[PDB]
Parts: sequence; C-alpha cells; structure tokens
Amino acid sequence: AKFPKNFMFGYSWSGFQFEMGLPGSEVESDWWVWVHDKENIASGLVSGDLPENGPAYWHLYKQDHDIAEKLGMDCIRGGIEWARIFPKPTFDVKVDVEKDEEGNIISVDVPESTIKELEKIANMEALEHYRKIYSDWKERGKTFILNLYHWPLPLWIHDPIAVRKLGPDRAPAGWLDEKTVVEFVKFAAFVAYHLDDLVDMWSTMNEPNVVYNQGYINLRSGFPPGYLSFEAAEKAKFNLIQAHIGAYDAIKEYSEKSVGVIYAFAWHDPLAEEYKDEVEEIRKKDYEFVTILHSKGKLDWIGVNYYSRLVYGAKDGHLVPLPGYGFMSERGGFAKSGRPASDFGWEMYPEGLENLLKYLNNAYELPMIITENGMADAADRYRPHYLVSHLKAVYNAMKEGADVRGYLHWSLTDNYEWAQGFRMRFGLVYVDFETKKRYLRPSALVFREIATQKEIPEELAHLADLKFVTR
Amino acid sequence: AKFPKNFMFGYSWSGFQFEMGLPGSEVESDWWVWVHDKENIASGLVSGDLPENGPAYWHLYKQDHDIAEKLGMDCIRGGIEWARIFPKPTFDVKVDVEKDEEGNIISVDVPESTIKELEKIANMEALEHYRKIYSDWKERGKTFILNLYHWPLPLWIHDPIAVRKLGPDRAPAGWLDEKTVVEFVKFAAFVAYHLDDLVDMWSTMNEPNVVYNQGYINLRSGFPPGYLSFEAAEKAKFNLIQAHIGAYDAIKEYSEKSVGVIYAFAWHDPLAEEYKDEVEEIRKKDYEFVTILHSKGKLDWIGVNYYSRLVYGAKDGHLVPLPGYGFMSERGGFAKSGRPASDFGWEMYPEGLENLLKYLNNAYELPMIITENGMADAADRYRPHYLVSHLKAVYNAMKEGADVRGYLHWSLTDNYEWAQGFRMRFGLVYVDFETKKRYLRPSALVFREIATQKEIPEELAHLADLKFVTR
Amino acid sequence: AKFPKNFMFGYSWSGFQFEMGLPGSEVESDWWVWVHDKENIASGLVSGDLPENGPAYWHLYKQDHDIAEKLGMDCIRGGIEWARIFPKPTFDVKVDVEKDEEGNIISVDVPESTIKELEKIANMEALEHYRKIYSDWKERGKTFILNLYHWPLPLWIHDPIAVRKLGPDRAPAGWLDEKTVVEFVKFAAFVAYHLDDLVDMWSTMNEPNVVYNQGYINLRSGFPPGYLSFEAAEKAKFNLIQAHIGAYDAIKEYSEKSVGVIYAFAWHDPLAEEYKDEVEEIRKKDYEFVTILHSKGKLDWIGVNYYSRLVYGAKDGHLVPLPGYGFMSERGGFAKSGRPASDFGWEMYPEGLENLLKYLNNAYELPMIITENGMADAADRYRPHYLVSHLKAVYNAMKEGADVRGYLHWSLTDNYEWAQGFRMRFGLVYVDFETKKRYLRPSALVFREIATQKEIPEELAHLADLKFVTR
Amino acid sequence: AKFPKNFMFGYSWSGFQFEMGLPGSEVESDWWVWVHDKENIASGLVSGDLPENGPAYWHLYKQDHDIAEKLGMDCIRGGIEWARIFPKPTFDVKVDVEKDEEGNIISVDVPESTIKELEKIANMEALEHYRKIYSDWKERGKTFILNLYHWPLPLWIHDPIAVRKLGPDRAPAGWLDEKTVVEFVKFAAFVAYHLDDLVDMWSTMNEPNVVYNQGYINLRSGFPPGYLSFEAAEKAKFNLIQAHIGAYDAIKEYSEKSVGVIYAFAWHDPLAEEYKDEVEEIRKKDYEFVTILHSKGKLDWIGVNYYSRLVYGAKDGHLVPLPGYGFMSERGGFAKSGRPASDFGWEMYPEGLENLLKYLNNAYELPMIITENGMADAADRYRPHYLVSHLKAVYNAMKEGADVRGYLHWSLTDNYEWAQGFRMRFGLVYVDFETKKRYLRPSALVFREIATQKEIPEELAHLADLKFVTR
Repeated sequence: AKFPKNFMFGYSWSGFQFEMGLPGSEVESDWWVWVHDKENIASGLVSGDLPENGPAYWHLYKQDHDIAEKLGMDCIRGGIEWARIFPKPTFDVKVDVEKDEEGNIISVDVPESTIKELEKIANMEALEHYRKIYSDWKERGKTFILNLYHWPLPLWIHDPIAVRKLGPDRAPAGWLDEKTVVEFVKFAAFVAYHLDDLVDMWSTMNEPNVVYNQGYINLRSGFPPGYLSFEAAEKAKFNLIQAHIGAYDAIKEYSEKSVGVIYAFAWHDPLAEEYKDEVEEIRKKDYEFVTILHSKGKLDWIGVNYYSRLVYGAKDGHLVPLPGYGFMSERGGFAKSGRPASDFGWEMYPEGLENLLKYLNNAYELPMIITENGMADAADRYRPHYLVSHLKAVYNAMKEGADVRGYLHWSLTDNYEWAQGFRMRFGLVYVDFETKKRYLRPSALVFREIATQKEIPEELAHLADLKFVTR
Repeated sequence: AKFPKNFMFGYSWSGFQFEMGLPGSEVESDWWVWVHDKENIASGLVSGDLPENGPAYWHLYKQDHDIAEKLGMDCIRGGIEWARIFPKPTFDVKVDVEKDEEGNIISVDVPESTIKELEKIANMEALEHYRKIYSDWKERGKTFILNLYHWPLPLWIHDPIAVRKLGPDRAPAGWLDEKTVVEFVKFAAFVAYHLDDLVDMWSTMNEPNVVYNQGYINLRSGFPPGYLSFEAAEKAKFNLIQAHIGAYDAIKEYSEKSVGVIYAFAWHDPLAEEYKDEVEEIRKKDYEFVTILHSKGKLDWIGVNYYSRLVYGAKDGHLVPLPGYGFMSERGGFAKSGRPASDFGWEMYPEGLENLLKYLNNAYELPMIITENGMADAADRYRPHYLVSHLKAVYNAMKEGADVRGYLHWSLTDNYEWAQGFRMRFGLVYVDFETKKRYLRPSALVFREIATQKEIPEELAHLADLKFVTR
Repeated sequence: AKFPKNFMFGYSWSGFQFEMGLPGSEVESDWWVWVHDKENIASGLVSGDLPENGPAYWHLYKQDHDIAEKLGMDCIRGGIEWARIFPKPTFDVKVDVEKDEEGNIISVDVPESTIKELEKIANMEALEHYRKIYSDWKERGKTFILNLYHWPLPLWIHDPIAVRKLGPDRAPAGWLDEKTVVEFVKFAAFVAYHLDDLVDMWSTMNEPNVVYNQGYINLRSGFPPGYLSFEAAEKAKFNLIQAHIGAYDAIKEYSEKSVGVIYAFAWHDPLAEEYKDEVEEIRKKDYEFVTILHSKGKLDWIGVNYYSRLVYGAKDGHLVPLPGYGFMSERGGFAKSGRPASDFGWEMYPEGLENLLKYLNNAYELPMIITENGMADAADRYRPHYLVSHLKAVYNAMKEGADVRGYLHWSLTDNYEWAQGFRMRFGLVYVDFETKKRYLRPSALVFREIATQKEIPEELAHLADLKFVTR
Repeated sequence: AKFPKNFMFGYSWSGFQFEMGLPGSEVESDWWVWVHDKENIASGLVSGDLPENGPAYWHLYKQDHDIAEKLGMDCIRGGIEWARIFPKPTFDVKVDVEKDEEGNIISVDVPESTIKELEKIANMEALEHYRKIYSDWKERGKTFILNLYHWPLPLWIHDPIAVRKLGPDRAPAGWLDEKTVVEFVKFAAFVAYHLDDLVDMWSTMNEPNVVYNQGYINLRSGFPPGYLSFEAAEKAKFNLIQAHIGAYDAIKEYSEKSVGVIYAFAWHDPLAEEYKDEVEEIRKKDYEFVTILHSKGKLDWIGVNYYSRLVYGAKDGHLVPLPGYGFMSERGGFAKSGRPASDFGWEMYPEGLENLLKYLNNAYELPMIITENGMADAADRYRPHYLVSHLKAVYNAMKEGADVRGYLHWSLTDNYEWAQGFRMRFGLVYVDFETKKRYLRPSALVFREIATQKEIPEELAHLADLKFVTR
C-alpha cells in the first residue's frame, strides 16, 4: 500500500496535556482549576492526577522532536494556549466584529496598531518559547500545523467552579458569553500576526463538539463546567461556530495559508437494516457543526479525529446508542462484535474510518488530514494492529476518491487524558511520569518502518487484518 | 435457630417507590420533577423509567397485605408523603420552635388550634386514604411502623431543577433552607395528631445520610438536586439533624409511643490489619448522625438498614473504598472475595450485619429493628441465600446481646428504584408493571416457612451457608 | 397449567449413584473398579471422589421416601444393580435364546428350574433388600418403575482396566461380548420372576447410547473402558439393542406390565435455516436406537431423558456441534444465546423438550414419561426456573397431542455424578456427604406446590418465563 | 542489559512441525499416523489439522534463514527425522552395545563397516537434503545445533494405533521396547559420521519427559500412543535415559563436539511458604532425568526449554498443581496472579526462568543454552513483553553466576503445534498456511533490535516490566 510522496506522517499534541510536568510550565485556566478542585476529586468526576506531573514537553520538546523525526515523522499539529498568551483580560482593547441580524460574524478587523496594544499586556515570553518549540521542528525541514484552541480557557474568561455554584449569569461563563468569541478573535489575529512564518496550516479549534456536549450535557464525562443545560449546550455550540468563523476571518487578515477545523467524528452504524434511515439522520446532525461551517465558506481543509463508532438499535422504545459497541464497549475487553476494545472501552473499528472518509469526501469535497487516530493501550497489546489497520483504511479511502493529505497519530507519547488523568496511555512512546523518561513501544517501530518507506510493506501488511485479535 | 416469640417479621415500603402505578395516584414533588426532567434523562443520570408506572400500592394495598399476612408477616414499616398531605405551602401557619443560640431545637409547640388551621390547607382526603391503608393492615391484628420521611419533598419546599440552574440561594432549596425544618415539624405534629391510633412506633426519617451525600456530593448517584458542594452537604446534614429532633419533640406532643430513625449502615472493613484503625475512624464518622441523636436523647429505637459493606485499602497512597468489594462489585457478577453480587453490584456479605449489630448494640444500647435488608435480583438467583444468611446473622447478634425486635425485608414487591428505575428488583414478589399482577418468587416460600414457625428450621438451615454460592 | 389427575410427579435414581455411603453397602463392579483406579485418578479422567461416600440410600431410603412423599411425589423410577444380584458368574446356567440369521433375538426362554439354578448363585439377601426398599414406597400407595440396567456391570462381565490394558479380546469385555447379552437375559428373567409384584412398569436399560458413545469414542468423558474404537462403539450398540430385545422377551415371560427403555435425547438445532435438512438427519441417526426397537415391536412406552440441546453450524463445512450452546456451554456461566448454563455447562433450554416431545410423539406414537430432567446447580441459582419452564414445556407438548404420563425430576437428592464425582449437584435436596443430612432447596418448595396441586398455579407461573435469567 | 560478545541469539525448529507443507516433503511416522487417525480426530484428541499443510521449511528453508539472519540471529537449533533417514527397519544390522548388570549402557561401537551397511538401507537423498538445509545456514558463518530426536518415531519402531488397540506387547512399542534404544544408537552414530562437519553442538533428544508423561499418563494431551499405564511411563523413561547414554556414546565415537539434552523445565512454586519443602521435592523428582544423566557424566551442556510455571497448593490431604496459575491458566485470559496467559493458557512468568537458571547452575554447573522459550500468541498482544522480560531474566541469572551461552526463541515462524494443530502460533513471524507467505510480527522487530546490538537497549527496557500487562 504505497502512499503519495507528499503524504504526511506524524502526530498531534495539545498544550494542557503535554506542556506541563516540570517546574516553570504551570498555567492557570479553567481546566487547571477544574482538575485541582477538591470536590471534583472527591466526587470522582476527575481522577485526582494533576497535569503538572505530565510529560514536560514545554521543557523536553527538542528531545521529543528527535524521537518523532527518527520515526520518519514529517508533520506535527501542535497547540498554543490562550490562557498562556493572555493571562490578563483583553476586554479593554477594542476591535471591529461585524455581525448579521441573526448574529453570524460577517467580517472582523484587528488592525496592526491594535495588535501592538495587545503585546503590551500579552505574556510575550510565553509567545517566544512557543516560537522556539515550533522553530525547533520547522528547522528540521518539516511541516507544522497550528491549532488555536484545545479546550482550556483563561480563568478570566471562564470560572467553571463559579458558573457551577452560582449559575452562568453570575460568573465568567466561557462559550456561554458572546464576548468570549470576540476575545478569542483578538487572540486568533494576535497569534496569526506573530506566528505565520512558522505555520503551514491553521486550525481554529479542536473537537468543539466535545466541549459543548460534555461540558453542558454529558455530565459523567467530568468536563467543566458540568452545568447541565440543553439551552447552554446550544448557546455554546452557537458561540463556537462564531469563534471559528471569526478566527478564520482574523487569521486570513494576516496569513494566506489554509484554515480549517479539527472535529471529533464518531462513525454511526445501525444495528440492523431497518434503522439505516434513522442513523443517516443522526449522522447529518452530529456533523452539523462542520456542514454549517462549510456552507459559510469558512473551511479550507478538515482535520478528522477518528477513534471509534456508535451502534444504534431500538430500546423500548427509542433509537439508542448501544452498550458493547464502539465507544460503549467494556474497558480493556471486547465489543459484542468480538473486536478488542481499548483501555478506554473504545472498540477497534477501522472500517468506520474508511466509511467516514468516503462520506466526508462526498459530503464536502475538501482536503482532509487525519489529525487524531490512536488508542488507550498501556501495554501496547493492540496498537500495532490499530495503527496499521487504520492506515490501510485511509489508503483504501484514497483509492475511492477521498483527498487525504496526511495521517497524524494520537499520539507520540503518553500524556494527560483530561478527566481520566494518566491511566489512559495513547503514546507510540511510553512516558514514566516520575522521571519523564521516554520508552519506545513496538508500535513505534512499526510506525518508523511505515512512515520512512511511505508504505505498508508486504512484510507488515498482515497487521491490517483484524481476524486474530477478534473473538 | 429460633427467634423470640414476639420477634416481628415483615417488610418496608416508601410512598414514592410503591404508591403509584394506576390512574389517580400521581403526585408532584422534587423527585417527581427530577425523574421526569428531559435533561436528567439525556444525561443518563436517571433511568427514564417513571414512577406512575409502578406497583400501584395506593390502589392495590389490600391484596399486598393479603400476600404479606400469608407470608406470616406481622409487622410492616410504611411511609407518608409530606408532598401529598401538604401540597400547598404551610409557611403562614405560625408555630413555636425554640432554639439554642447554636441553632439546636430545644422545644416545639404545635397546639391543637394550629393543627386545625393546617387542616384547612391539607389534602384531608389524601390523609383519609392513608388511614384506610394502615387500617387495612392494623385491623388484621398486626404491627405497623410509620416513617414520616422517605426523600421526596413538596415542590414548594424544594425545586431541584431551579437549585441546580440558579444556585440554592435563588430557589426553594430543601434541606439547605432552615425554614424547611420548621415546616417539617408542623408536618410531624400533624401526622402524630391524626394517626397515632394506627401507629405502634414512629421513625422520623429514612436514610438521611443518603439524602445529603447523594444530593450534594456523589453526583453520579443521580439524586436531586445534583448540586456539588461540601458546604451544602454539611448544611443539609445539620438541618436533617434538627428535623429529627424537632419531629421527635412534635411527635411526643401527641403521642407516647417509641420514636427513632432509620439509617443507612454500610459496614466498613479494612482490606488488611494495617488499616484497622483508620477504618474504625471511618465508621465513627459515617455513623455520627446517629451518635449525635443518641447523645441528645432523641432516639428510642434505631432502624437499621443493611445491604452490603465497603472495603478499604491504599491507593496513591490514599485510603479509599476498593472496587470489587461490597457496594462496588460487578453488577450481577462476583466480588473479588468470591461472593456473588446483586443486580446492583452489591456484594453478598451477611457477616457485615452480624458485625454491625454487635457494634451498634455496644455503641448505643438501644432496641433495634432491621428496617431494610434485601437484594436487587430479578431472577431470584440469590435472594433465598441472601435472606436466610442475613437472618442467621441477626440471630447470632441476638445470641450476643443485641436487642433486635424484628426483621423487615426490603421489600415485599418489586418497586421503583429511584434513579435506577425498575431494573433493580428487590421483591420477594415479582411485579409485572404493565399488568400490575403479583407472582411469588421461591424466596417468598422460604420467607413464609421461616416467619410462620418464627425459626430457621433444620431443613432450611443450609441456606445460611454461602459456600456454594461463592467462587 | 393443570395436568391430568393421573399425571405422575416424582424422581429417578440409579444404584451406583445413590446406594452407597454408609458401611455395608459397597459392591464390586466395573464402575467401582474404574473410579477407584489410581491411574484413572492421576490422569484427571475421573474426579477422585468415591461413590462409597455417597448419599447412602441403601440404608436411608425410608427417609428419602418420606421427603419424596411430602413433596407430593407419587412415582419413583429406581434401579437394581446386576452386580449386586449376580456377584459370581451365571455362564454355566443354560437358557434358550433364539436368534435370526442377522443375530436378532427372536425369542427367549428361562424356565422355572433355571430360575431356581440362578437362586443358588444369586445374592438373595441383596434381592430381598431391594424388596424392602421398593415395598417401602409401594406400601405408601405409590407407583414404582424399575429400570434393570444403569451402567455398571459385574466385574466378571467387564473388567475395564484389563480391556484398556490388554484389548477387549483378552479381557471380559462387557457389551463388546455377545455372551454379555445372554447373561443379561437371565438377569432380566430372574428379576421379573421375583419382583413383578412390586413393579408397575419396566425399563430394560437407561441411556445406552451414552454407554457406547462415551465408553468407546468420547474418551474425554472418563467412561470405562475408555477404549477408542468406532468398531467397538458399533458392536456395543448392536449388543445393547439385543440386550433390550432379550430383556423385553424375558420380562414378558414373567410379567404382563409395560416394558420400555430410557434414552438420552439431546435436541439438535440448526444455527441457521441452511442446515435444517442436515440436522434433521443428525437427529434420525441419533435416535436410531429407539427407532429400531419400535419397529421390532419391542417398546410399550418411552422414557425421555432430556437436559439440553446441541446447535450445529459449519466449521470447514463439516457440520459440527458448536461451542457456546447447549451441552457445550461455559460451566456456571452463559451460553451464546444468553441463557444460563448449569454447573455442568448445560444451557437451560426448555423449548428443546417441547420440540422433542412433539417429535417423538409423531415418530413413535407411544406413551412417554419424562424419566429425567434437572440441572447441576449446587446453589439452586436456576433450578427453580429450570423446573417450572420444563414442566411448562411438557404441558405444552401435551396440549399438542403428546401422550405424556408423568414427570420424574433428576433427582430428589444430590448424588455421585460418575466421572465428575460429587461436584455436579442435581438434587431438589442437598446432601451433606459427611453427615448424610438432607436439606431442602427452594426448588423443593416449588416442586411441592406444583405436584400437590397437580398444576402450575398462577402465583408461580412466572417461573416458566426465562427472560430474567437470560442476558 | 548488555550480553557478552559471543552470546548467541536465534531459534529452534523440529522436523515434524516445520518441514512439511509443500508436495514432496511428507513422511510416515508414529506421529504422522497419530494425527491422521479418524478416531483420534472425531474423538477431539487431536485437532484435525494436518502437518502437510505446515510452513514447508523443507522447501523454503533458505528464505527463512534470510529472515533469521536479518533479525540478527546467529544460532539455530534444528532437528533430523529418524523416520526420514531410516524409513525401513535397521534390526538386522548388528552393532555392539555393552551393558551393566543394572541395564545401563556401558559403551557402544558402530564400526565404519556397519555405517556403510546402514547407508545402503538409509534414504541417502533425505540425508543430502538435510545437509543442504544446515549448510545454507553454516555458510552464512553461523552456529548450528543439531538435535537428534524431536518425538516422531519410524512406524516400524512404533505403531501407536496398534499399541492402543492391542497393547504394547503386541505391536511395535516405541520406547517400550529395549530394542528401540539399540536402533536409535545406530541412527545416532550414522548421523554423527555423516554430519559432524555441519554441527557445532549436539543434543540427543528434545523434551523426553514430555514424550513419556503425555504418551502414557496425561491422556488429555492427545499424544501417541494414548496408552494409560504408570509402568509403561516408567519403562519409556528408563529407555529414554539409556537412549541418551547410547546416543552420546555413539556420537562421541564420530565427533569431538559437546553433547547434551534439551529438557522441558517447568518452574515449580509453593502457593504459600508452608509447602516450600514439598515443592522442593517435587522439583527434584521432576528433574531427575537430567540429574541421572549428569551423575553418569553424559552431559556437556543443558538445553533449557522454559515457558511457564506450576503452582502448588493443598486439595484435601494432598499437593496439587493449582488451576489458574502457570501452565494451568485460562486460554487467552489471565492467571489468578493477574499475569496474562498465552493462547495455550500458559502464564507469563519470567521470574520462573531466572529462578530456574540459578537452580540449574547450582545443581549441575554446566554451560546452558535457552533452547526454547516463547508463547502462543496469534496477534502478538504479549510476545514483545514475553521476549524482553525473559531475556532480562536470563541476563539477571547470568549476572548471578549462571553459565548461559545463548537464547533460542520458540520460534522463528508459526508451525504445527502437535495435538493442537495450527491454532497455537508461536512465531515471531506469522505464516499464512495457505499461501506459505511469511510476515513479521512486531516482536520480530524488537528481537532484531536486541540481537543486533546484543543488548536490551534503554529505549526497550520497559518491555521487561510486566506491570502494565498485569491485572
């Protein structure tokens, strides 16, 4: 299975999950507070593990890029933390955000002189270290994709403990406040101004569908602010749309490079033929966020984050996602299909990635990068087959017409998995979090062999076959 | 194993879990609203099962009592729903509740003239129907215990949804408002004034400890109001303590009979000897509600609810309840001890009950009744052993000095199990909730033979032995 | 579901599995020798458990009978051990057995004087003791059915240790020897001559198909002589066909009662439509033993021993019995259908019994008794559903034209389960094999209700429904 | 963990499991007939899988050597099939074997002339073909260890079907006949004479303890001749001892090289400290075969075959190997230790290897080579941990004084696992038995990296830690 010469291989990281781990890198944010909160800990909503025991990429990036480069990686999608760049309020510095009568952003203008006013109060030293990190990779002749937002927010933008104690109207409320969007636009233009020379492609945000569904409706996920409200989920979704559209406009002001989004795509499957039509409809509404963006002329590429599926059957009653399939499988065990599931209980289901890319291609006709794909698997029991099977799924989607430009694994190294803490290990490379030492997993050797030759060689082709892993 | 000739055998019920099922029985309350809320259903915090589809005891009590009487039961503990009796506010009817400067209730007066003012605003017809229920049982010549509180509150006392959305300072807030205690005292007086003729013993409230820990801390439990706050948990506990003292004084005003509380008593075990003293301290802390009441002389008997244990060992390196033991076992599986667990994941541990009763006997030296003991077990796979072996544990505690007057199984029939809906079946008697028909389970036959001879006879004695049920 | 007034309820026993356990009741036989053999034990072929530590029914029959009677039973099917009655060889006593040119027995004659030559050689004490046991049940006014052969042979007929060591041509080779048939004929006559006044129906033998299949083909079963040979399996089958023919004629010479056989009938199911025709054929081949007998006019009734099913599917097609179903389920767990499996790994499948009974009714049009039905279930987890759902099955088959005269559960008490020893517990009543005390299981109380009332009453009707037991 | 510059890495193979697969290579043997037998098949004693569908190393050795050499392997232990070399009896070719009074072989002499006589009835073409296979390896400059016996015997030496059907006194009885030892001696001398120039060290035989224990006692393993007898086991063992002595004496006549044996070594553990001593005696009894060889001065080296352990505990009065540990664990699952188990049910237990090597060093003081070590793992879930942890175990044992000259994995490729057929897959390389194509498993990559550097490098050190693999 040969990939095109220019097909990119590598990995993705986020600031909150990778940066911290050694003194010097700690930063405040809504997620930092959420995860140190004693009541969140005691009610078991977050694990009690702390991100400042993480992999310390803010300090060891040079060493981690050495690993990546030696596994034949030529692309990394990285992060920049709004909470770092602007640790104080930006409200006082005004910009032009234009809206239609239904409140869609129609144009934005952060002029150069306003940029210059933001520097006065940004943490310029943080900004410089980001340059160092990104330079260190660009200098090796490689591609860098920059994603502007990967969940945490400045504390002055979102106080999730107070939104939860007091109600969103009595606290700084993040995506629930129309103003956050404007402030984010400032941030997007300020990053695009200083950083364009280091960046090949932009993403405005990562998985916004997770931020609004988990923060405001799926409460046992342990996402901030854990404030259960349909109306809030909808508000937040509406405001992320504007954050994307505004960030897109803001970026194109200071860069001519392509700008997309990175979005969490479950693949939805019906248990049997009779629910095909309903599942098709769940799918239109689950991808809806992206559809909206495409129809507004605001996506140059789409980053596909794919991990697993959901299977739908009737219970009573209604059309429901079924336990024992896809994301609802038994942790560290087997789906009802016989496929292994990850340590996270996510079924290994590469054919969902293939179905997904045919669907997205025909849906939107856009250049796509796989921006996340990987599995929680501490012992590296299944990750070799995951990796090869998902790569063979990308390849096959390409033969049927999908425009896929690279494959970015989640992830190079183990890291802090949000409300689960450190127990979910997603790395090609194990990290002992006490010593910060890195170790290769055999999947890294498989990755090295495939990426360096730009193909799944015969001798490794059998790792796409899932027969022996499935009962 | 012979019991004393006055040892009672019977069962417990609550209003919310049993009364409804058939037209005419429905009634608004904080739980009614909680369990119907669309957002609580999507977030999977509640089952989506509805109490109006329940066993219909409100209509069907006569046949249920017929059943119980032929099981040889001679004592029943039942409830009475504040929200039913007072579905409109009682704030305006002034009463006299005196306090310490510390906020302790030191005396209560609800005089005859006030009782009568309260009648004008009470559902006097609802009251009459409770007389008919208790009376159909009392008239057969049996014992009846009335428990005044079993969790739901009038909507005008507690709006759980507004508390969660707005914060408890901006809505009627249940146990967080001091005023609720005072209204509760009016209610208690109202009940003892009108129903003393039909009640042999009183309990002021059932598992207050679950009310405040599930509601304010253990959010995964799905309890109203789902508002995370240690302070709120502490304040509700504080207030429930007053509710008990106030209600006790109020009952003594119109009645000379015994008054106690019914409490949830998990048994706490150390995984190993090194944890012994910490566990002794966890136990002291967990039972303190009762201890405070006893030291204040406000308990005439204690209602012991026992289902399983919790086992503690070290984590990181914290002391915590360990997955795989007691309440935290696999649903329908086995605990790490080999013992089976219920459909609810509760390890079968009759030795916790024998221990519990020695401990309580020694701590408080009061008459006790097992006011709840049972298992979620749809198929009656385990319930026969569950019953005889906890009955034998009771017998051993009594051989050792425990003053136990009675054993009341939870429950006679399957019923609505709060946030879990109907999937958790506790009945000796299966209920078809569609048809409302009752069918016996073999453990019913076991109960019948034991209660009618007031002994575990030889021929049934091996059912106390868990060897064959343990892996 | 009401049964006809004359439909019999009871149980079955065999001599090897029940008689021994107290000093004085031990007898040599091929099975005795087989299960005591040190190499058989060391090789894990037999359990190590010895049947002289069994329930001691030879001494304790009167108590077992009181239990039986008090459970509402009115019929017992019992055994007589050839190895007890004729402990020394009977070869030299001459009898007239006439055969076909094909070696079918055409007529038999054991004259009176030959019966008296047998008396000199027989253990007449043991005969009389069998009389004390049968009479004790008969004097109660109940029905007794006597089955002449239930597996063990005299050692002078079968030395399974020498067969295996030396080959069947150099040892006394049990059913591999045509002389064994002749000597069985003399036993049958001798028993009909003496015992006809105590017997209501006869069965010549119990599950002969298990004898030849397990002894000579399925070594993993642990059956003597454990000599792998299709040719021996075929020859053993053929000589047991004649054993039954010879025994029927020998019984009829001294009795006018119905003579039948008792056979192990697994129900065969196709996993899918496409194998139906082929499974139909499996079933004809599997029941051929009974078919042959019916077509020679040698069967007055049929005893149905039913426990579970086999499901057939392709595997290198090649139709094989599938693991995860019927007799091939997980011990103590769940079949792939979701049904619970017995301690023995036998899927609970009452529908197989209903199917079987219609099939046999149609094939043979003879009266049938269920001479075994039951499960290994040391804890009585499932036996109550097993019992009620299978009785419901029987009743359904009767509603449909099946001439069923009674239901004999396997069995009243736990007993020695052959190569498995005591670990498979089939009783309605538990036996402590140390003390020999009997204790009732809740399934006994369920049996007592149904049998005394001659009907599955509404209150227990839900025990036929397996929904709550199935995953 | 650095290994000494001359410490060898590679693998082992046996003729029966590897050679056949492509037309031209099939040979008759007791094992060939055993595994083709219809009754062994339908009995489920053997898998029904056939060796002539195996990896076809007889034709494809060259490609497999290429894979080996590129994995950095420098040593191979291989087989020569007696059944190939001498397909017709050698009884008539007289030889001089001198014995003790107690029957021990005292000396051996096969003169040149007799060697020439033997050539004339040997299949010399098969001899030249084995020369081709070994020489293809030797010419690469690598070490080759030739093992004379790896279970199949020529049919004129052993007809196992006939031994079972008739008893060993009436058939060619393999190791039950004294004469087989004499014939093996002729074979030993003949191979030494011809092949010494291709061989660096000799083994007389592989796992004799398995040959006689599985063949004559543990019938469930399905090994020929399936004849249960303690005294046949003791006979075969005695002859196998003489066989080694004679083969050693024969080889030494025609070679100056080291001669040893390859032995199956289970590590034996007490469950608790009280069984320490008994388990110690168990060890010494199980290894007696090797103690005897050494005390007779006929071991220049020991080949250690190590896979796993057996744990011992009380059952009734006596010590048994306990289910759920070591060789007795759940297939595909986990042992009760929390360690993962192979697809054969074998617990991952590297500690056993470390322990064993110190024990063997101390008992015998001999150069050892790990000649087999590996795991059935069709998906490579656990082999990278298996490999690295057992190699670390060796290294620690060498650190403490064990004289170990190399590690040979079982195996390079998937092959035919005896009674289990192909379902047990032990390769670093997967073989598709239909197309004969080879494919690397990720553990082959790990092996390559280790052997070529002759060290366990830092980046792979974590594969030795079994923490993440264990529950």
